[PDB]
Order: sequence, then C-alpha cells, then structure tokens
Amino acid sequence: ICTLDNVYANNLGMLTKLAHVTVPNLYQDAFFSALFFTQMAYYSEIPVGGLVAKLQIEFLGVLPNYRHKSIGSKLLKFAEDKCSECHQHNVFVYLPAVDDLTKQWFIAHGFEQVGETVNNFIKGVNGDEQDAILLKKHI
Amino acid sequence: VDSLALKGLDLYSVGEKDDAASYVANAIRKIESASPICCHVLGIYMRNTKEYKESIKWFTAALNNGSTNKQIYRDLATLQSQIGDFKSALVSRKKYWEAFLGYRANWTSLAVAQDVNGERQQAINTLSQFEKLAEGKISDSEKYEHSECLMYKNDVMYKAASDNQDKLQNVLKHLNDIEPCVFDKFGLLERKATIYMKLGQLKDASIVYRTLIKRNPDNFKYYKLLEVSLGIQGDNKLKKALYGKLEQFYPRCEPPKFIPLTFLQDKEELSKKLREYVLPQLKRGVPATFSNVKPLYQRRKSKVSPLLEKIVLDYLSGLDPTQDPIPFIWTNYYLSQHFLFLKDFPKAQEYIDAALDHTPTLVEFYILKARILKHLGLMDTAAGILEEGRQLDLQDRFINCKTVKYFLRANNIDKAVEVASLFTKNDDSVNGIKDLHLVEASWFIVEQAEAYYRLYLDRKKKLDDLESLEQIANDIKENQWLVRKYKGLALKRFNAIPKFYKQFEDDQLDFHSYCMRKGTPRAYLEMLEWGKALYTKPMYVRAMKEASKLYFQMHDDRLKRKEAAAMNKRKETEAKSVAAYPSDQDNDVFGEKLIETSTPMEDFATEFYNNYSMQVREDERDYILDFEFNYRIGKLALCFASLNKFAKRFGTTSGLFGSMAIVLLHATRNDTPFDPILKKVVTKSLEKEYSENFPLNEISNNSFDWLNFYQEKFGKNDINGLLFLYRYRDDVPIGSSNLKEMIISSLSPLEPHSQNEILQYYL
Amino acid sequence: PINIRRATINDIICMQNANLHNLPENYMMKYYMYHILSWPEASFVATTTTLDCDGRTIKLDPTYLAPGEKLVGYVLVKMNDDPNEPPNGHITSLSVMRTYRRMGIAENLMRQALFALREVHQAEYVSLHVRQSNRAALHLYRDTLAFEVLSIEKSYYQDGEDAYAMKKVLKLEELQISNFTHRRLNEEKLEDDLESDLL
Ligand SMILES: CC(=O)SCCNC(=O)CCNC(=O)[C@H](O)C(C)(C)COP(=O)(O)OP(=O)(O)OC[C@H]1O[C@@H](n2cnc3c(N)ncnc32)[C@H](O)[C@@H]1OP(=O)(O)O
Ligand SMILES: O=P(O)(O)O[C@H]1[C@H](OP(=O)(O)O)[C@@H](OP(=O)(O)O)[C@H](OP(=O)(O)O)[C@@H](OP(=O)(O)O)[C@@H]1OP(=O)(O)O
Ligand SMILES: [Cl-]
Ligand SMILES: [Cl-]
Ligand SMILES: [Cl-]
Ligand SMILES: [Cl-]
Ligand SMILES: [Cl-]
Ligand SMILES: [Cl-]
Ligand SMILES: [Cl-]
Ligand SMILES: [Cl-]
Ligand SMILES: [Cl-]
Ligand SMILES: [Cl-]
Ligand SMILES: [Cl-]
Ligand SMILES: [Cl-]
Ligand SMILES: [Cl-]
Ligand SMILES: [Cl-]
Ligand SMILES: [Cl-]
Ligand SMILES: [Cl-]
Ligand SMILES: [Cl-]
Repeated sequence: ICTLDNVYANNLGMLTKLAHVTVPNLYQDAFFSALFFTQMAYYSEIPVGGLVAKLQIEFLGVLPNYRHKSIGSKLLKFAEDKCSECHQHNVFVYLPAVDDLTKQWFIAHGFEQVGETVNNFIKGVNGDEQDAILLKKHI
Repeated sequence: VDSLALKGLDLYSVGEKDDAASYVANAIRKIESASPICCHVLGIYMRNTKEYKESIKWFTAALNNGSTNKQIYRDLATLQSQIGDFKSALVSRKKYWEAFLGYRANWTSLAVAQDVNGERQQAINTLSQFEKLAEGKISDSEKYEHSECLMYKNDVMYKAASDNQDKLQNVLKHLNDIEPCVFDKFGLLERKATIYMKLGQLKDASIVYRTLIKRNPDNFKYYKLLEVSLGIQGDNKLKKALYGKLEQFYPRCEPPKFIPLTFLQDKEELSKKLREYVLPQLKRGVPATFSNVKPLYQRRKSKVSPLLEKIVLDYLSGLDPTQDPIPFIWTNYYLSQHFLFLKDFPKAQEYIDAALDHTPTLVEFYILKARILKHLGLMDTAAGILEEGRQLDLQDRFINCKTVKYFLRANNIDKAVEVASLFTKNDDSVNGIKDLHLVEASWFIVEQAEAYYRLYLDRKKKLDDLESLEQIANDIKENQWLVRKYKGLALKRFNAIPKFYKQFEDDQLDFHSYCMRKGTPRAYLEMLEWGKALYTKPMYVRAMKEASKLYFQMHDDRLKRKEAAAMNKRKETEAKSVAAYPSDQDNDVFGEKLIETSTPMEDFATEFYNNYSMQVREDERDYILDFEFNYRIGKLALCFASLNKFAKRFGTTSGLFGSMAIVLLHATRNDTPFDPILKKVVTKSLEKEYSENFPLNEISNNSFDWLNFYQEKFGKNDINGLLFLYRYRDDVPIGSSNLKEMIISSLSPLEPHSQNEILQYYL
Repeated sequence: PINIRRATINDIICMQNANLHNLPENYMMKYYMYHILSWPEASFVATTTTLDCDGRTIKLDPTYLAPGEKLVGYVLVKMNDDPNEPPNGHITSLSVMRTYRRMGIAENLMRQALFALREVHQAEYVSLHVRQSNRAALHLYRDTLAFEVLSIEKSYYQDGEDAYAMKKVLKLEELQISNFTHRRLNEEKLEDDLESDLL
C-alpha cells in the first residue's frame, strides 16, 4: 500500500495529469515536455501523488481523496534523501502567496521562510502575474 | 525445352518473379508431351505460384511420361486435398501407402483419406491393421501418435454407431480398452459421457460430467451438461441445491455462483445471489464486474435490471471516498455502465464523472466516458477523451488500439494512422500502413476502409454543394481528386481482407502432410472444416457487406452514363503514406483502377461474394444482400428466392420483406429492363405464395400509391424497411420527397449516434 | 461471466486479434495453425458467455468467436521442436485483457496449460521468458505459479530488454487443478469424491 516508483517518460502523462489536476494554471505544458528528479506515489496501481525536483521542490501534489493517509509526506522524504545523496544541504521551493493551507501544515517539516512576497515569479497559463513565497530547509 | 523450364524455377527462387513466369510460359508453348524431370520442375513451379489445378497435371504428367520418383504420390496427395479433390487424393494415398508401408504416417494418411470419402469402415480397418502390426513395438516417442490414432479410431466408430445402442455399447468398450494408451483424457472423458447419454445411462454420464468439472471447474459447459444427466433440467428447487453443493467444492469458480442467476424466479432469493456475485467484485474493484453480469441484462433484463440497481446503489450509499476509495470508484464505474446499457445517458455521465474527477488516473474511466460520448454523437470529442487516456501511458498497446479506433471512427485517419505507427515496425518506411497489412491486422484495415467510405461521401457532398455556385474552380479540382482518392482507398482497403483469408486457405497446404507425420488426424479434420468456413467469418463478411455499397453504387451510377500535371508531387509524396504493399508488388496505390472499372458487379463477385456464397449455409445466409446482388445482375428468379427464403424465417410482418417485394414486384412490369421470361416466372411465383399480401394486380396501375400501402401495411416506424425503398427510388419511384420526410420523422426513437449517421450518410 | 475451455482452430483468428491488441510479438495465422494442429490439447482460451434464461446472432467484431462469445484471453502452449533432451513444454504466448484483471484468468489459463502439458505430452518442465520491466508478470509466473527464475538473458527481446528465463518442473500430482480451488485453508477442505449423490 502507498508505493512509489519513477516516471520513465513513458507514463509522463501520468505526472502531467497530477500536476495539471492539483493547482494547474502555473503548470506549463512545455515544462514536463523536456524532462526526457521525478517520482510518483502509487496506491494499489492508482497513481495518487507526484513530485518533480531540480538541483529544489519544483512540484509536490497528491490526489485530494488520498491525502492525509501519510501519502504526500512520503514524497517529501524521497526529496530529502535525494538531497542528502547529492552532497548538498539546500532543499527549497517556490509557492504562491495565496497558498496558506499548503504552508502551515506543509511547513511542519523544517522549511523556514526567506522573507516576504516576491512579486510575479512566474506567469501561469493565462499569462498574468502571480505573487510567490520562498521557503527552504537544510540537510 | 527442359532448359527454358528450370531457368524459371531457379529464376523464381531468387526473387525475380517477372521473368520467372515469363520463361516458364515459353517452355509450355514449346511442348504440347515433355520429359518427366521437366514435368516435375513445372509441377514444383505451379505449386509455388499457388496454381494447384495445373500443378496436379504437371505432376500427373510427370508420372504419365515415365517417372520413378514415388514422392509424386505424396506431392499429388497434398495438392489434391487442397483443392477438395479427395476422391483423387485417396488414389494417391493408396499408391504412396503401398510404396512406403514402414511409415505409420502413410497409414494415418490413407485412413483419413478413406474417412472423408465415406469409407468409414476401410478407415477403421486401415488403422486397426497397423495397430495389430505394431503390437508391443510402440516406443515412448511414438506414444503420442498412438494415443491420437486410437482416439481417432474411436471418433470414426462413434460417428458410425449413430444412435444404435447395440453398437454404441461396442464403441464404449473400445474407449475403455484404449484408455491406458490415450493421453487426451479430456477428450476421452468428453466422449465417454456422450455415449452414456446416447446409451441412456444418465447415472453413468453424471459421474463423468462430475469428473470433467473437477478437472476444470471454470468450464460452464460441463456444469449444465451435468444437469441434463441428473434430469433436474427444469427444477430450480433442485438446481439451487445442486450448485449450492458445488459452491463448496469450487467456491472460487463462477459457474456455481452465476448459473443460479439464469433460472431463479423468487425476487428475495434471486436478489440474494445477485448480491453475492457482484458485491464481492465491487469490494475488490474488478473492472469487469458489469461486463460479467451484462448477459443477464440482455436475456432477462426485466427481472434483473432493477434488482441490481438497488443492490449497487445501496452499496455505494454507504461508501466513503477517502476511507474506501477503491470500492467507491469501481462502483460508480459499474453504475455508469448500468445506466449506459439502459440508455439513461444523463445518469451514465453522472456516475462516470465522479469516478473520473475522484480518480482521473485510471484509463478505464476514460474509455467509458468516451464510450458515452460516441453514443451521444460526439465522435471528435470521444476521440479526444481517449487520447487523454492514452497520454497516461504510451506503452499500453490496448489503449492505443482503442484510441486508433476512435480516431478512425471520427474520420481522423491522419491521427489514427500515426497513433498506430507507435507500435508498428516501420523501418525503411514512413508510417505503419505496410506493417499493419503484413501482420494481417484486419481490425485496423476494416475500420480504416469504413472511415474512407465515410470521408468519400462527405467530400462528395462538398463537391455537389459547392459546384452549385478563379480559385473556386481549382479548389474544385482538389476536391474532385479527394473524392476519387478516398473512394479508391476505401475499396483498396476492403479488398485487403479477401487477400488475408485466401492466405488462410493457402496456409493449410503444408498440413496435409505435416498433420500426418505429427500424428494429429483429429485436429487435421477440424482444419478442413475451418478452411470451408474462412469466407464466412465475421471480418470477411463485414468487408464484403461494406464493400457492396461501393460496387452496387458503381453499377447503379453506370446506368445513366457514370501546366497540366504539375501537382503529382502532391500525389507522388502522398502515395508514400498510403502504400499498403511493397512497390515491387502493387502499382495501383490509390485504387484508381478499382473505382474506374467497367464490370463492377463481376469485380465484387470474384473478390468477395463468390467465395462467401459458395461456403455460407442457409442458417446464416444474408438474404437482403442476395436480393440486392442478383437484382443488379438480372437473376430475378434468385431475387424472389432470397425474398422467399427471407420470408420462410422473418415473418411477412417485417418492413424489410415488404420493401423487397415492392421493389421486386415493380420489376415484373413490361417497361423494366429485365428478361421477359424471368418477369413471367417471378410474377407467377408472386401470385403462388404472396397473392394475399400485396395488390399484385395494381403494379400496372400507374396511379396506385405504394407508399400509402406500405404506411398502412408496415407502418411508418420500420426504419430499415423505409430505407430499403429509398435505396431503389430511381427504379421504384413512389414519392421520394414524401419518403425522405417520413424516414426523418421515424428517427426520433433512435439514439443521436444512429440518427446522425442515417442523416449524414444513408440520406 | 468468463468461460475457460480448450482452444480449437476456430479460435485462432480471434486469438491473432487478441495478440495484435495486447502483445508486442505478433505472429502470422500460419503460426497459430502450426501450434493448434501440432499440440491440439495444450492451448486454452478465456471467453465470455451468454447462457439462455432470447437468442442472438454474431456481431461483426474482430473479438467474437460465436454469438454471445467474446475472447478475453488465451495461452498458446507448445512442446519443444528445436533439435536432444527430455520432453519439455514452452509457453509461446499469453495474453489477458486489461479490463479482465483481478479475476484469476491468467492464473486459471496457465494451470490448465501446465496440467495438460504434463498429462498429454509427459513434459518434465515448461520454460518461458518474461520482460524484466513487467513486474506483474514476475508475480504471476514465479510467485503464484511456483515458477523459478534461472538466468537473466540480458537483451533477449528485439527491443533490447533483458528477459527472465524461468522454468518449472511438472509433476501431475502437484499440478492437479483440484489442488487450488480454495484460499483460506484449519478449515474443512470439502471437495468432490465422484461417488456420493449430489441430490
Ligand atoms: C509551485 C509548486 O511546485 S507548489 C507544489 C504544488 N502546490 C500545492 O499547493 C500542492 C497541493 N497540495 C497537496 O497536494 C496536498 O495538500 C499536500 C501535498 C499538502 C498533502 O500531501 P499528503 O500526501 O496528503 O501528506 P501525507 O501523506 O503525509 O498525509 C498528510 C499529512 O501530511 C502533513 N502535511 C501537510 N502538508 C504537507 C506537505 N507539503 N508535505 C508533507 N506533509 C504535509 C499534514 O499535516 C498531514 O498530517 P495528518 O495526516 O495528521 O492529517
Ligand atoms: O463488450 P462490452 O463489454 O459490452 O463493450 C463493448 C465495447 O468494448 P469495451 O468493453 O472495450 O468497452 C466496444 O468498444 P467501446 O465503444 O466501448 O470503446 C463496443 O464496440 P463498438 O465499437 O461497436 O462500440 C460495443 O458496443 P457499444 O459500445 O455500443 O455498447 C460494446 O458492446 P457489444 O459487445 O454489445 O458489441
Ligand atoms: Cl498568487
Ligand atoms: Cl431423465
Ligand atoms: Cl478528464
Ligand atoms: Cl463518385
Ligand atoms: Cl511446416
Ligand atoms: Cl449492402
Ligand atoms: Cl448509388
Ligand atoms: Cl457472378
Ligand atoms: Cl445449412
Ligand atoms: Cl439491373
Ligand atoms: Cl512454422
Ligand atoms: Cl421475452
Ligand atoms: Cl530499464
Ligand atoms: Cl504478462
Ligand atoms: Cl497473480
Ligand atoms: Cl443421482
Ligand atoms: Cl440417494
């Protein structure tokens, strides 16, 4: 139950679906059409959560009907070990400023704030500006 | 002259088919009476070019001109069996059998030849004679062949005993004598239980039917066969106890859990087992839950549709989409199919949407959503829903094919061809059309041919409705070509199917000798029956029936008369993407010569119909296709025949029958272009058995309104019968404008998919 | 429901279609004939059923073996032909539909094939090859069918993937189908004895 495998650019559409499903305006479509650190969470053959990293947490999502079953945080641990094994101690992520609920509980893991809003980090799908927030951890 | 002959052979063997046949055709003009080693060479050549009837004569002449090679008898036996000349093949078996008595295969061959010639006794004597000669000398390698030849000898005896209990006892004795040497225990047990049933010893048969079930409790056949042996065939109160007692021996197998659902008539109890078969499945989330219970929705919908609806709905009512997500999503998936089968499309979308937005990661949910959209008439949307599903996993070869199907059904042949090319072996080619023809992928070429026929009719109307009032002319020259291009490919892909099934008929050539040396005569006889049904299989008749629309039209349009070449780069480059066969084998890449034919009826006959008609049986014979074919070739005495045979079966109340009679009865007029002798015969035949059905006397009355007769005799609801008349409006004018409108008003009860296609193509 | 029976020549046309929609290795009709006419008691198929409770005719679908009968899976079995050892079988090809997972179709088809391979042809063992990437196949043959992994056969398929050469010795007593009719044990293992009356 709640297993994790890789993407393998055969089922990249899986990942692109989970990123386009949960919080998708920002999620560009040329983004995942380059990649071929990726990892997806499976719930008895059901893809449920995804993770895209850069070396930074570039995306971490889980299906709303399979959250809170410890599943998103399992993807978080995979990112920490990845950092620990690339001889670096900096794991960071950019988040929208209106995203407060995916912060308080999401910052349960040591992830401290760099200091106020950044303004227009990235344009989404429409093309408008989107205030952003930066938090980071250490290995 | 033997030099001009063997050259072709040597020539043929390398690959140059052209001069290979060109050489050989002089070597036969030369003689008119050749050397045996020359007749042998050409017999080997005619066999390779699949000229069996001529190969037999060059092989028969080789011996007639003095030959020593006694293998010509086996070579003649294989070839003669291929053309169905088993009277002459028995002669060849006897001759080769005499020449090599040491090989058991030649005994089995001689026997099989006798068996099919009706000489059932000579076959048994032949096999028995070898049995007695080889007593105590069957080695371990030969034990399989010995087991087959014994079961085969029991097959002949059993078919010769018919229902004679005196003899049926002796075939039972032989079966129990050979049993220690027979390894086909399943077939021996299957045979034994049939004799016990024919012998009336139903108690003994019930013991075998129970042994068979134990050897395979997933086989529905032995379960219900056991019922007849017990006599409880019509006792639901004793069938309930039977399967209940079988539910303990085999509690994982479905026959004990499913067969009760076909006879229980008490709602309370029937609903209990219904709950026991589909609820554990929805618990495990097995996607085929509805597909396993759908037969009940077709044979006894009225008493199983609503009781399953309550069971599943109540089940889902107490489901948590957090907590129990696997059973939650797969119960919505069931309920979506439950309502889709009931044509309750609003609820059908209602239950698939939840499962999808809850779990948009299982491709099954996409196929079902795309399946409902195709029922609604949104082919291009349904195709889009499926391309989303295949984006989830590009390795799934199953979703690709389902996706390729939906793109072909939406006439998107370009997306379809290239989605399919992701799994084909292209190599030194562009797409996968030539590879799909190599692997005999009939699922693709039929769907693509039907798509081309749809695209041809769509661009045809775009030609007529734009020709009705500069570039608005060279643009006509582009569409004038697209209509000829899609019509040819539609017909060139349809003609690719008989090429496959004649290969299936040539593929049994090697088995006339191989099955004998392998010692599988019983499985070989099943191959001869299989070869005599190849042109009746669903894929062959689907291509034939669909291609008849083109051939029949080409004859019907034949009725009333139907800075120059600097664009060939458009045609020459596009011919590289539609090529089906190697360039060294096909020059009519666009079927250009198929659509410009001057004998459309004889092309359809020698490419599809003749081989089908000769093999099809009355049970499954298409009589409407028979009528429509003989009508366009003159045989009116075969049109009433099909209509009479169609009548034997479907009641004189069918609206299709009435339309066929009206069209035929109208051909019995003096102004019609038919043979007056057949006209007189068909008139007599129409009076003899259908005088109390139609006002035959009023075919001469030019003021009789037959549409009004149809209306009052068959209603305005029989869509298919109205469409048949509308097909023959040029030969039988009865108010085409009034007929068209009445067809349109009868489309209200059909689903939007069937209405759209009737309006867009059938009218 | 799903019916499971022996394969006949009248099944191979639909078998080819099933293989063309599922598996990457495709064969000509002549190859299926060479299987079903050389070893006509080894191959098994899994189909749907429509038992009488009206009637119907056959649908012009590439999957219809008979009216109301749809092919969902098959197993193409054969003895070793290649030229010097004891008798041994070989699973040439196995395919089961995606929507008919989680019903034991794959397992049921293989058990009949393994039993028929030992009883009819007296095979000492049966060999096959599995793609390493396919984890669902490794769990089927090895973990539930008691197969054993032998070699690795790096780059065995034409695409470049590494196979899983597996083999299983065949003993009629262990392959008996009546051995795997129950799951949760302990409990009473009630089975038929072919003697007492069922009524
Ligand atoms: C630009 C970018 O890339 S931003 C990344 C995408 N943007 C988003 O807003 C993500 C969308 N939000 C989500 O997908 C979910 O809300 C998540 C990821 C926060 C939840 O992930 P889950 O798999 O459910 O975590 P898990 O399996 O451990 O179970 C939830 C537990 O993890 C905790 N948790 C909350 N947020 C997080 C987080 N970011 N990471 C790890 N754990 C978290 C919760 O406190 C919860 O505790 P509980 O079980 O007592 O209720
Ligand atoms: O046999 P079923 O389980 O009842 O479903 C099939 C369906 O096959 P699937 O199981 O893969 O869905 C076919 O394909 P889809 O359209 O569903 O993708 C479709 O064949 P068609 O191409 O003609 O649709 C057909 O008919 P329909 O969808 O109209 O119900 C339908 O049922 P049949 O077995 O009765 O032909
Ligand atoms: Cl924002
Ligand atoms: Cl009786
Ligand atoms: Cl969607
Ligand atoms: Cl035309
Ligand atoms: Cl061969
Ligand atoms: Cl027709
Ligand atoms: Cl026409
Ligand atoms: Cl003819
Ligand atoms: Cl008949
Ligand atoms: Cl005519
Ligand atoms: Cl071969
Ligand atoms: Cl009824
Ligand atoms: Cl790999
Ligand atoms: Cl597999
Ligand atoms: Cl398994
Ligand atoms: Cl009894
Ligand atoms: Cl009793």
